[PDB]
Formats: sequence, C-alpha cells, structure tokens
Amino acid sequence: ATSVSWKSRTKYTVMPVKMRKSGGRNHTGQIQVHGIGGGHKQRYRMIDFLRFRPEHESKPGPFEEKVIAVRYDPCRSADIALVAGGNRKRWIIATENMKAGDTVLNSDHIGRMAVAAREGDAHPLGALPVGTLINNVESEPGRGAQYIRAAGTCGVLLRKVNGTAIIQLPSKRQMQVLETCIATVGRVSNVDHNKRVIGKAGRNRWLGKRPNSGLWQRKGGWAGRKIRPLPPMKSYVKLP
Amino acid sequence: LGHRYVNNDKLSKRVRKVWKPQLFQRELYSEILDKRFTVTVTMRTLDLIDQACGFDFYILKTPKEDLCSKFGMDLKRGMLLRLARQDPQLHPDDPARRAAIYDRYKAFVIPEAEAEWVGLTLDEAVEKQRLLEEKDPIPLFKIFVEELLGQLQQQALSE
RNA sequence: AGUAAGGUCAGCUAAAUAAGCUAUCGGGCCCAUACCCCGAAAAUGUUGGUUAUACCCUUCCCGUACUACCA
RNA sequence: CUCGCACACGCUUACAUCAGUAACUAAUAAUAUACUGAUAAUUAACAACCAAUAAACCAAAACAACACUAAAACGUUUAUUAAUUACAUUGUUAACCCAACACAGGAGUGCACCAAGGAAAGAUUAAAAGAAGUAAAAGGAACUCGGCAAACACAAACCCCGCCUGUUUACCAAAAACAUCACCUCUAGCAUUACUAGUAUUAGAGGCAAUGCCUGCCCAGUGACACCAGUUUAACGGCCGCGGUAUUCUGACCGUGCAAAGGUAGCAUAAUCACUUGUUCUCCAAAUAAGGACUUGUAUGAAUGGCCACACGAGGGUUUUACUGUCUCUUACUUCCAAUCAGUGAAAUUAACCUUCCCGUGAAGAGGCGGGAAUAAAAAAAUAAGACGAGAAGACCCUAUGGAGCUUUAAUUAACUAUUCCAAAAGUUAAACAACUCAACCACAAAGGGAUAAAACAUAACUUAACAUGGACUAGCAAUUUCGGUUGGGGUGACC
RNA sequence: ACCAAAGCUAGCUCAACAUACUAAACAAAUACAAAAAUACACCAAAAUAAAAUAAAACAUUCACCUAACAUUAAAGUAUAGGAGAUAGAAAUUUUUAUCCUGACGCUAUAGAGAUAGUACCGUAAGGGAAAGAUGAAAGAAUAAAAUAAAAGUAAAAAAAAGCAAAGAUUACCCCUUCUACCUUUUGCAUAAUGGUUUAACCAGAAAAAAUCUAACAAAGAGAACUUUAGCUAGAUACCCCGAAACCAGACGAGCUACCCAUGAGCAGUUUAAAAGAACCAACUCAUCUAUGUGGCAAAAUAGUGAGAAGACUUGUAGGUAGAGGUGAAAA
Ligand SMILES: [K+]
Ligand SMILES: [K+]
Ligand SMILES: [K+]
Ligand SMILES: [K+]
Ligand SMILES: [K+]
Ligand SMILES: [K+]
Ligand SMILES: [K+]
Ligand SMILES: [K+]
Ligand SMILES: [K+]
Ligand SMILES: [K+]
Ligand SMILES: [K+]
Ligand SMILES: [K+]
Ligand SMILES: [K+]
Ligand SMILES: [K+]
Ligand SMILES: [Mg+2]
Ligand SMILES: [Mg+2]
Ligand SMILES: [Mg+2]
Ligand SMILES: [Mg+2]
Ligand SMILES: [Mg+2]
Ligand SMILES: [Mg+2]
Ligand SMILES: [Mg+2]
Ligand SMILES: [Mg+2]
Ligand SMILES: [Mg+2]
Ligand SMILES: [Mg+2]
Ligand SMILES: [Mg+2]
Ligand SMILES: [Mg+2]
Ligand SMILES: [Mg+2]
Ligand SMILES: [Mg+2]
Ligand SMILES: [Mg+2]
Ligand SMILES: [Mg+2]
Ligand SMILES: [Mg+2]
Ligand SMILES: [Mg+2]
Ligand SMILES: [Mg+2]
Ligand SMILES: [Mg+2]
Ligand SMILES: [Mg+2]
Ligand SMILES: [Mg+2]
Ligand SMILES: [Mg+2]
Ligand SMILES: [Mg+2]
Ligand SMILES: [Mg+2]
Ligand SMILES: [Mg+2]
Ligand SMILES: [Mg+2]
Ligand SMILES: [Mg+2]
Ligand SMILES: [Mg+2]
Ligand SMILES: [Mg+2]
Ligand SMILES: [Mg+2]
Ligand SMILES: [Mg+2]
Ligand SMILES: [Mg+2]
Ligand SMILES: [Mg+2]
Ligand SMILES: [Mg+2]
Ligand SMILES: [Mg+2]
Ligand SMILES: [Mg+2]
Ligand SMILES: [Mg+2]
Ligand SMILES: [Mg+2]
Ligand SMILES: [Mg+2]
Ligand SMILES: [Mg+2]
Ligand SMILES: [Mg+2]
Ligand SMILES: [Mg+2]
Ligand SMILES: [Mg+2]
Ligand SMILES: [Mg+2]
Ligand SMILES: [Mg+2]
Ligand SMILES: [Mg+2]
Ligand SMILES: [Mg+2]
Ligand SMILES: [Mg+2]
Ligand SMILES: [Mg+2]
Ligand SMILES: [Mg+2]
Ligand SMILES: [Mg+2]
Ligand SMILES: [Mg+2]
Ligand SMILES: [Mg+2]
Ligand SMILES: [Mg+2]
Ligand SMILES: [Mg+2]
Ligand SMILES: [Mg+2]
Ligand SMILES: [Mg+2]
Ligand SMILES: [Mg+2]
Ligand SMILES: [Mg+2]
Ligand SMILES: [Mg+2]
Ligand SMILES: [Mg+2]
Ligand SMILES: [Mg+2]
Ligand SMILES: [Mg+2]
Ligand SMILES: [Mg+2]
Ligand SMILES: [Mg+2]
Ligand SMILES: [Mg+2]
Ligand SMILES: [Mg+2]
Ligand SMILES: [Mg+2]
Ligand SMILES: [Mg+2]
Ligand SMILES: [Mg+2]
Ligand SMILES: [Mg+2]
Ligand SMILES: [Mg+2]
Ligand SMILES: [Mg+2]
Ligand SMILES: [Mg+2]
Ligand SMILES: [Mg+2]
Ligand SMILES: [Mg+2]
Ligand SMILES: [Mg+2]
Ligand SMILES: [Mg+2]
Ligand SMILES: [Mg+2]
Ligand SMILES: [Mg+2]
Ligand SMILES: [Mg+2]
Ligand SMILES: [Mg+2]
Ligand SMILES: [Mg+2]
Ligand SMILES: [Mg+2]
Ligand SMILES: [Mg+2]
Ligand SMILES: [Mg+2]
Ligand SMILES: [Mg+2]
Ligand SMILES: [Mg+2]
Ligand SMILES: [Mg+2]
Ligand SMILES: [Mg+2]
Ligand SMILES: [Mg+2]
Ligand SMILES: [Mg+2]
Ligand SMILES: [Mg+2]
Ligand SMILES: [Mg+2]
Repeated sequence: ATSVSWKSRTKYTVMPVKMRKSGGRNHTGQIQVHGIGGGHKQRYRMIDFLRFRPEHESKPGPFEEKVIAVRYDPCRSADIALVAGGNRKRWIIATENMKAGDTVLNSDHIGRMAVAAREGDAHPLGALPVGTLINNVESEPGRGAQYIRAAGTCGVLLRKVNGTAIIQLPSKRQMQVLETCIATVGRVSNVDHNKRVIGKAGRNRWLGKRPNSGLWQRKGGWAGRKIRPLPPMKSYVKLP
Repeated sequence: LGHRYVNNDKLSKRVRKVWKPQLFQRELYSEILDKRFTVTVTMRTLDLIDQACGFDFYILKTPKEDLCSKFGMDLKRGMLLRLARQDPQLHPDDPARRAAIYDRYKAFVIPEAEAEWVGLTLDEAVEKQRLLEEKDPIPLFKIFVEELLGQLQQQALSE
C-alpha cells in the first residue's frame, strides 16, 4: 500500500514541525536502506537556505538582520541560529562563533574593489576576497545553498577569472560557479563534532542507527588502498 | 511478441524477445480542421503521410484496418463531418480559402447519415443510439383522451 | 600399502654442443697469507634395451613425496 | 488454603425466575453456572458517534526552582463562517476469551492483598516398586565424567576463550558464535515519496573488535582501479632448498640455485594434524588432570590480526576452606501413587494358538523340527532374561541414466542494472595558405621569365540535454542441466 | 436370547429434441467494518501461458493442452524433425428434409459431493461428510408384521501332550502321522514382509501382420482402396495403489522477524547519578537437575537461576509475500 510523506507543510514557519521516521522503507513498504530505524523522536525546524530573500519586492536592496539565539538542531550535525529582521524570522545555519545579540548583513551588490569579510555576512562570490573561507555554497543564482553545510566544513575561494569564481569543496575538489551566487563567510558551527566519542552501543541506537548484519562476506577486489588522481573541476557555467 | 534463437542457430537456446517500435514526438497540421495536434508518430507513419501526399489524405484514404487507432478514427470522423456539413467556421474571413480546401477532398464526401458513425466503437454507438431513442413515457391521460375523441367523432359522423 | 618422483665433476647448477661457478692441483704477484691474474685435471645413480647413443625406457639401489576415508 | 473487584479486547444468552433429569451434557454420585422445556431481561448522567479556513507563538516532560543530551506526546487566543429547533441512534446479562476438553498452559490497564474469593482427602487397608518432603550414629567427596543433586555451607585464589550490558537455533546446542564502543578500507559534488525535507566533521557498501604496546616483508599470479604504462594487500592470497664450515657438539660464516618476498616482532606441546601420557619443577600418600618453565610450531604468527591487562561470565578446567545420605551403608516416619470396595471407563498391539526345559539340527540364535526330559485346571500380586518385544516402509551405508539446497575454474546463455561503440533521430558549419627576382621591368608596392593546377566530399564534418528503438561489447546479478561404468561393500589406486 | 438382518423409493447418469442462455425472490436495507436513508468527486490498467512429461540422460524438439467451420476420402501421403523421439497438411472429393427418444445406465459404501456446498475442520484462499425403510388406515403404540442366518457375546469357564487337524475308534481327549498362509528369494516354520475378525467396495483395455469360421471369387467391398488366390465381415489383445519434486495463479505478518504510528508500566534499597553501575520484587527471558514422555501441556509443572531506568518489557492498529519478505547469519 502506498504511504504518504510527512513533508506536507506549504508555508514556512519558525516553530518546530512534526516529523515521522521512515526506517529505510520506501513508499512501497520494502527496505531500501538498511541500518536505519528505532531512533529517538524528533521535531523538524524549517531551515531557510536562501540567505538573500527580501521581505517585499518593493525594496530589493541589501538588508541587515539580528541574531536572537543559537539552538541545537537534532536533524543536522551543525547548530542553527534564529535570525529576525523586518517582520519575519528565519532559521539559518550558524557559523563558528555566532552568538546571541549579534547583527548579520545580507547583500548581493557586486562591488569592483572589495568588501570586508565578516564572520556572518553573506555576499556574492564576486565581491569576496580571494583568500576567503566560505560555506553554504549556492550552485546556481537563486537556486539556494546546497553544498558545505556539515559541522566544521568550510570551503576556500581560489580565484575569479572572466567573471567566474572557482572554489574548493571540503572534499578537496575544485568547483566552478558564477560569481553572482550568494555565499556565507566563515566556518560552520560545532567544530568538534568529529572529535565526539560515542561511549556505548546504545548511543548509536538513540541516534537512530540499527546494528549491521552478521553475515561474513569475504572481501573482493574493490578493497585495498586505492590511489586515484583528483577528478577534473566540476563547472556549472553553461558556455554558449 | 515472440521467441528467438540465440546466434540464429536452431540447436541453440530458445529466448523470449520483444521488439518495440521507435516512437517520436511530432506535431502535425491538418488543413480540414486547421489545428495542430502533438501526436506520437512513428517513422512509418510519416512515410505513409508522404506516400499519400498529405496528412488529411493519409487519414481519409487509409481504412480502419490500416490505421488501427481510435484517435485516427475520431480524427477522420471529425473531418468527414466537416466536409458533409460544409461548416462556414473553417475560415469566417476567407470564403475563397474555404472553397479551395474542400475542393481537393471532394472525392471523400459522404452523406451526413454516414459521416457521424465512422469513428464510433460498439460501446459508443449503443450510448448514442440510446440517447436518440431516450423518450419519456407518454402519460395514459393523453392516450385515453385521444381514444375518447375518436369515439366521439365516430359517433358524430354516425348521425 | 599403494601412488608419485629424483640421482650428473669433491659441491651446486644448466644443457646432453656434457657447459658455467666454486672447490682441488701447479705456477706468478707480496716480506708471508688471502684477494687477484695464468694454466691444467675432473663427471651422466645402476642393469638391460633404445639403427648407435644421449636427454629416453627397463632392472637394481639409495633417498625424497602424498594419501590411508564413511560407519 | 489464599490472584480478589472493575474496565478494555474477545465470546454471544451459555446470565435470571420455575419445573424436569429413565437417557443425553459433567470424564463418578448428589445435583444444576455448564443438559432439557417454558417465561423473563441489560432503561444514561458513563462510553461510541461528536466544525472549517486565515493569522500570532524559537523556549521539554522528570513534585520543576532550574538543568542534562538522546532535543522531546500533550494548545490557547483574535478574525471570517457554522442548520439552532424538549425528548436522536447505539454498547450495558454471564460462572465468559485464545489453546480439539468445564485443560496444572497463554492473557493489557486501574485499585487492593482484603471487608473479597475458594476446598488439597469418594470409602478403606497402611505390601513391594516409583515420585515429593523431614530427621540421623561415626566419617565428611572415600561417590562420580564432574561437588550433578542435596546441605546448620552462602567464603578465597589460579588459568583458557570472549573486553563489557546485550543477541540467536519458538520445540534436543544460550556458547568460545553474532552484535558492540574503537580503528581502518571503499564508493559518491547532490533536490521534491527511500537515503533526505539531509550535502564529505555528511550518507551508504564492508572488515576487524574497547583500551595499552604493535600491525613486519611481498603487485609475480588473481581481482579491482587506471580502464595506457602503471597503481593497490587494515583486496583475495603468499612469505625457500642443497652442501661445506670453529678438537667434539652447535653453525656466526662460505659456495651454489630458485623466487613477487623468503615467517620479522611476539607467543608457544596452546581449543593449534600426527609423534603425545614431549621433558622438568610445584601441587597429591598416589597426577593421561591443573598452573610455571624448556621448545622448529618443518602444519603458530601479526585488522581472515599478534601480544599484555583491569572489570565482567547461569560458558569450559583446576585448587583450598566450610557444609552435607553424594558415598563407606543404608534406616525411620508422613503425603501423592499403590492394593481391596463402589461409579465412569481409554491407548499402542493382535495370522491362528490347546502359547514348557535341555542338547542337536536348521535361511547359520527354535514354545512348534529330531533325540530325550517335565507335565491336574484356573485367579490375584510382583521382578523384566526371551518372544530377534511394541513404536517410526533405517537417519548410518550402497543402488536409482530418482530429487533438491549451496559454490565455482563445469556446459549452454537471456531478461534486468550499469559501462562503452555503431545505427536511427535532432542540429550546426562549409568552398582554402609555404613564393623569393639567376636575367630583369618598375619611382613605390610589386612585377613579368622558370608553373598561379586540380581538389576539399558528389555531400562532408562535428555536436547533441532529457527520453528512447534496433544491432553488438564489458561487468554485476541471474536462468537452464548434469556430475560415466566395472569394483570380493563404496571412496582411493587401477582398468574400459 | 441380545447386537443385528431384509425392503424400494428419494434422486442421479448418458443422450435426443429444443427454445435460443446468469433461475427463484426483490416492500426496506446492500461494496462505512456489505445488508447502517442523507454531502464537494478523482477514476482507473494491459505485457507470448509455464512446467510435471516423452526422447529410457538432457540443453534444439514433445500431439490435445485459449482462439478450427463438421462428415466420407486424398493420408498417416507430400513435407517438418539432436532427420532422433515424434509432429503432419492441402489441392481435389463425399454428406435429402420433419416425426419415429428413449435406456442389454445405477438403486442409499451404487448413481451427482448433495437430505448439502449445509454441519464440521481452516485467520484466509480452500477442504468437505455420514445420514431414509411398518401398514390400505398409527384419527388401528393393552399396536402390527417380518429373517431370527456376518464378526462379537449369552445359554454352557477349564483338566498332562504341542501349527490344533487327520487316520481313526464302542469312546471328546489319551495313540499314531504332519516345520501356518501369501509375497520375496539360490534357499524362508524361520526370529524376513503383510493380515484382529466380519460385511460392502477395489485391479487386463486397443485388432497392423497373423490363426479359426463364413460370403464371393481373378476378382472382393453399399464409391474414395487392396489384388500373380486374393478381398470383405466376424471372433481371438496388452492392470491397480504410492513418491520427494516441477510450473502458473490465488490467499496468508491476528503466531513470529523487523519497522512506522499511537498509548501504558518499572515499587523499595544503595550512590553528586535515571551510570547500557550495584542488591532485590512486579514484570521478561529459560541456566541446571528431577518428575512428565498418548503427559496438565503436539514443549508443561516443582525447585533453582539471568536481567530488572534500558540495545528494556507491553496493549491497540498499520506496512513489507515465496525467483520473495525479514534477519545483532542460527541457512
Ligand atoms: K546536531
Ligand atoms: K460465549
Ligand atoms: K575423572
Ligand atoms: K545467556
Ligand atoms: K598485480
Ligand atoms: K602449560
Ligand atoms: K555466559
Ligand atoms: K522379560
Ligand atoms: K566382501
Ligand atoms: K525385518
Ligand atoms: K522386501
Ligand atoms: K504380502
Ligand atoms: K499487517
Ligand atoms: K496444561
Ligand atoms: Mg537524521
Ligand atoms: Mg559497521
Ligand atoms: Mg562480522
Ligand atoms: Mg467457543
Ligand atoms: Mg462434576
Ligand atoms: Mg432446579
Ligand atoms: Mg437453562
Ligand atoms: Mg483433558
Ligand atoms: Mg477434592
Ligand atoms: Mg481417591
Ligand atoms: Mg514405599
Ligand atoms: Mg535434610
Ligand atoms: Mg550422619
Ligand atoms: Mg574421587
Ligand atoms: Mg571411584
Ligand atoms: Mg560435563
Ligand atoms: Mg548444585
Ligand atoms: Mg588448557
Ligand atoms: Mg560475551
Ligand atoms: Mg583475552
Ligand atoms: Mg550476558
Ligand atoms: Mg533451542
Ligand atoms: Mg527467545
Ligand atoms: Mg537451552
Ligand atoms: Mg592507532
Ligand atoms: Mg585489539
Ligand atoms: Mg566477535
Ligand atoms: Mg577473534
Ligand atoms: Mg599485514
Ligand atoms: Mg602489475
Ligand atoms: Mg615463553
Ligand atoms: Mg596463548
Ligand atoms: Mg597436537
Ligand atoms: Mg578434563
Ligand atoms: Mg578430579
Ligand atoms: Mg603452560
Ligand atoms: Mg600457517
Ligand atoms: Mg588478508
Ligand atoms: Mg590463522
Ligand atoms: Mg570496563
Ligand atoms: Mg568463572
Ligand atoms: Mg576440603
Ligand atoms: Mg473399580
Ligand atoms: Mg499350557
Ligand atoms: Mg538351538
Ligand atoms: Mg519330540
Ligand atoms: Mg521337540
Ligand atoms: Mg493390577
Ligand atoms: Mg503384574
Ligand atoms: Mg515364534
Ligand atoms: Mg532385543
Ligand atoms: Mg521390534
Ligand atoms: Mg526402506
Ligand atoms: Mg548420508
Ligand atoms: Mg545405470
Ligand atoms: Mg537424474
Ligand atoms: Mg527431472
Ligand atoms: Mg527451485
Ligand atoms: Mg564456464
Ligand atoms: Mg537492445
Ligand atoms: Mg527447458
Ligand atoms: Mg563417478
Ligand atoms: Mg559404481
Ligand atoms: Mg573394494
Ligand atoms: Mg580414480
Ligand atoms: Mg526424458
Ligand atoms: Mg521410463
Ligand atoms: Mg508444452
Ligand atoms: Mg536442416
Ligand atoms: Mg450416496
Ligand atoms: Mg450398494
Ligand atoms: Mg450374529
Ligand atoms: Mg495329540
Ligand atoms: Mg524347511
Ligand atoms: Mg538372501
Ligand atoms: Mg526368480
Ligand atoms: Mg513372520
Ligand atoms: Mg524386506
Ligand atoms: Mg503385523
Ligand atoms: Mg488384422
Ligand atoms: Mg524442467
Ligand atoms: Mg511457483
Ligand atoms: Mg503484528
Ligand atoms: Mg527503582
Ligand atoms: Mg543494572
Ligand atoms: Mg518452573
Ligand atoms: Mg523445579
Ligand atoms: Mg528441595
Ligand atoms: Mg540478579
Ligand atoms: Mg549483573
Ligand atoms: Mg496480499
Ligand atoms: Mg531470499
Ligand atoms: Mg533479533
Ligand atoms: Mg555460520
Ligand atoms: Mg550450517
């Protein structure tokens, strides 16, 4: 029997929304991804990925917002921060040292010389300095942030040529993107998420991971330390 | 749908094999209806269109057994009714163009009673026949009044 | 028990065109020895059959090797 | 003597009043919650049924003051609408349900452990054997595979394998197996149903098992990647002979050969082929046990992990102390069985039996044949030598041109997923380059003699997102079918 | 003398003719969890049948096996086949209407499963029975007639000795002589197999060549063919029960494995602790031994044990279905 996905909400709201676990079962009802299920109940926060979003289209100019509080989000491995400006509030991903009572500037005006890089400001890649650490990379203009959102992951801008910016992803793979895409300066919060130690098998079950199967599989040819050259740069710029 | 032999050798394995036609997306223009239809057509259909020297000719010349499509039969029925009715709605502003279009297909003209049943299936025809024959029952008051009037006139003419 | 399988200079290897290295013997170089240079000698485990022999087969002998399981 | 009242779920009149039971139901009788006939009954306040849209709202339940990590069920108010009209419909019994039974089994929540609910013995006798309970002289493991069981005991220490809590073969194995924190390898740059409303500190496909000290050498082969050379073993896997040499022994060393490298550290007669009860010491009066050493283990060995340790264990082995009928060696007394009497009354089994012993014979172990012995007929209670006892058309073994599961280097080879090429389809562009003057004209710039062609291709060349057809290539997954015979039983060797 | 015995109807089978083919009943309620009068919708779908088998194996192949429009012949011919098993046409021919339809078919272990798809066994798809006897009148039950004949018992327990009987005998035994019966084997009283006994039911089937009898005969046969004594017709023939399996389509996650929803439990004691800590109940698993072994129980009872604030137990309800689901791999 076909099931219904819980992602039915249409209007954005800062308050936590109800969430139903899947357990690896697809809409049909069969297991597709193993080792998922039986976790602690969680609520989902509506995260606004697009940093640049004016309240009204009457004034498309840059706007500045204020940070209210930094909370812990069970879904993602990072920490989200509540940000309010004008007549609306938004949940956005907090950088390394974002705290309460702080002001964050969002802008898109690509200036010729430069703009000073602050720890929370979001600016287009065309105005940022060459040596800037960035996160929440927008792959295409207006598409929204998709890359570099995990805890402690930060990409570094490399160069800007013929009106096009090239960045380095955390996987040490170069990515080419138009300079007008919005990006956030800094490193994602909760830096020591990698150094966290799980004390017992039960803590894995609390997170929601079921134990692996006990079948003993002999290793094939895929195993072994593989040394492979770095793949070529991935470019999203459509050359006419 | 059928089977085949691997390597085309009789003494080889017998294998189920399905051959599918290659389908293409094209939009076609019909002069009778002056409308463009985006129809999934095959390369054989386009060759038959060129062979008949016209899209309207292809529909109006190929019989039902050659077409094998309910859309084609409805398309023929729509154009066949257009010719028989001689609708002035084809081009309200160009009466000269109207005469030219129907002049070329003058050999396919069929009477009205024949042009509205060419594209109907068995189920569609029965519904159409019932709709034409759908008559409310005549009240017995009307039947009895006519019976009484006949007797009264019969008695009147008997004196 | 059965099966497998090998013997070659003093020693170890490669070829059956019985060679190469080392050891052994003689000489040179040095104060002497060794290194080094020069020269010489040296063998196909055993019996029989393989045109005739050898690499082959057979007999004798030494030694090597695997397996010996279900109740 | 103590699982009692009520709700939910389930069952469906089996409940109540009166009457009858010769017989049917209760495994018996009385008798009637349980069998038969007639009549009657559960009354809603509790429970079911019991509005929609838009907007504001980041702030946990644990006496919640305030905090922790695993980040948490539990809504109010404002606005716009909502038939407005006593009495609607439905569940209300029970000793009950699921297990073939009126079955010692299975069964959720609230409140009590009682004020409520129930009867272990039908009547006798007091044999054996069997089950359950209590007590014991002297001895205290002398029993035995084992201290299993039992006990006035309820302690101490060593070793092996796993770190630990946890998990598994419902119905013969609860373990040393699996999982697990840790470490490591591998594959992926990303959007509307899984992974994920996530984005490499992320998520999958696996290995090995915390910690601590370590994880040596080897890309020849195979596999994978690169898809070319090549690169990879914390990928599958591998990690050596012969001869001589210090008085003797041993062999630092040397000669020679083959390899991709020749087993390094550690530990060790181990859960580790055989030799094996290796040898020695400690423990015991006595040691095929246990611990500690010696150690080529020519078949130990390093993430198919080696080694050491704390804690832990209904795992396996050993020792001391304390206890005891385990035992030397059994005994006494109770209850359920038992035997007699009264009621109801089953099962496997059964060719016909009037159903003895011995020796011999015999399809090779005779109640039945042969030669001899014994021999009034029946009943009740006991012990298990035989009836090749009863039970299951032997699980072992072989045969069957009888099946099936698993694996692959067996034979044949699709679909599907993924990779690559060609064709189809769609689109783009098109008319083309290596002199040099030797003479010599020309104010230049160039020129003339001594070459300045033809041709591009009869179309050509290239691109093509998403879908998608035909024909091939590679890989994954997977499909079909079989696995000869003779054999002093089969396999093995051999043979045809 | 009990238990029993006997009966002939209920209806059924195979055809023929034949209208032309989802009956009977539909007042109300019937696809909400069917039989519940009454609210803003979604609605719907197709992809060659495969294999058991035959070829004494099995891979190409294997009649009928969904859809033929028949009969007499051409003919089991041409052809198609690991050219093996077996498969097999057509051209061309033949066919006079209606009535004469009933039974060398069964009679309650037969005939349909049927008194009935009802009881009953299964969650479900599905499986699926046994069962009737008086007479003209029982408004002739102090009622009547009929066999008193299966195994099993009673009337009537037994008296040395033997495959239970035979030879006999004045006399039942006593005497003498005899190793049950089928199946299977070189050979069985064998301690090799099967049977308690009774009634009912249960297993040889085909006509090419041939032999026997007859008609007519160089010709026979009521067309189509065979013929150097042949042709036509008759008669004479070849079993039953049983696998593990294989393929296709349905129905099953109310037990169990795992997961998604929504709920509900963990008292006391020890510690700054709600720490996959510790002692011990409820609760959940099932270590060891003894009873039990057609048992209370198709896995339990008694004693003793491990966990008992978690990777924990548990109620309701939903999801994944056999080439699969699920799995802290025990196939
Ligand atoms: K987080
Ligand atoms: K009931
Ligand atoms: K012992
Ligand atoms: K356990
Ligand atoms: K390699
Ligand atoms: K030892
Ligand atoms: K244990
Ligand atoms: K006995
Ligand atoms: K023998
Ligand atoms: K037997
Ligand atoms: K037999
Ligand atoms: K028999
Ligand atoms: K279900
Ligand atoms: K029971
Ligand atoms: Mg998550
Ligand atoms: Mg893992
Ligand atoms: Mg594992
Ligand atoms: Mg019942
Ligand atoms: Mg009673
Ligand atoms: Mg009474
Ligand atoms: Mg009653
Ligand atoms: Mg009972
Ligand atoms: Mg009693
Ligand atoms: Mg009694
Ligand atoms: Mg006694
Ligand atoms: Mg005692
Ligand atoms: Mg004593
Ligand atoms: Mg002892
Ligand atoms: Mg003893
Ligand atoms: Mg033991
Ligand atoms: Mg004990
Ligand atoms: Mg040991
Ligand atoms: Mg353990
Ligand atoms: Mg250990
Ligand atoms: Mg445990
Ligand atoms: Mg078990
Ligand atoms: Mg269990
Ligand atoms: Mg057990
Ligand atoms: Mg490390
Ligand atoms: Mg380790
Ligand atoms: Mg393990
Ligand atoms: Mg291990
Ligand atoms: Mg290693
Ligand atoms: Mg290589
Ligand atoms: Mg040692
Ligand atoms: Mg050890
Ligand atoms: Mg050993
Ligand atoms: Mg022992
Ligand atoms: Mg001992
Ligand atoms: Mg030791
Ligand atoms: Mg080894
Ligand atoms: Mg390895
Ligand atoms: Mg090993
Ligand atoms: Mg520990
Ligand atoms: Mg222990
Ligand atoms: Mg002691
Ligand atoms: Mg009695
Ligand atoms: Mg007797
Ligand atoms: Mg005897
Ligand atoms: Mg005698
Ligand atoms: Mg005798
Ligand atoms: Mg008795
Ligand atoms: Mg007795
Ligand atoms: Mg006998
Ligand atoms: Mg016996
Ligand atoms: Mg027996
Ligand atoms: Mg048998
Ligand atoms: Mg076997
Ligand atoms: Mg055979
Ligand atoms: Mg076979
Ligand atoms: Mg078969
Ligand atoms: Mg199968
Ligand atoms: Mg192959
Ligand atoms: Mg294709
Ligand atoms: Mg086949
Ligand atoms: Mg064989
Ligand atoms: Mg054989
Ligand atoms: Mg033999
Ligand atoms: Mg062999
Ligand atoms: Mg066959
Ligand atoms: Mg056969
Ligand atoms: Mg077939
Ligand atoms: Mg051919
Ligand atoms: Mg009948
Ligand atoms: Mg009968
Ligand atoms: Mg009788
Ligand atoms: Mg006699
Ligand atoms: Mg005999
Ligand atoms: Mg025999
Ligand atoms: Mg015979
Ligand atoms: Mg017998
Ligand atoms: Mg037999
Ligand atoms: Mg028998
Ligand atoms: Mg004949
Ligand atoms: Mg088959
Ligand atoms: Mg099937
Ligand atoms: Mg369930
Ligand atoms: Mg507590
Ligand atoms: Mg605990
Ligand atoms: Mg118990
Ligand atoms: Mg007990
Ligand atoms: Mg006791
Ligand atoms: Mg405990
Ligand atoms: Mg514990
Ligand atoms: Mg289903
Ligand atoms: Mg499977
Ligand atoms: Mg499990
Ligand atoms: Mg295993
Ligand atoms: Mg196994």
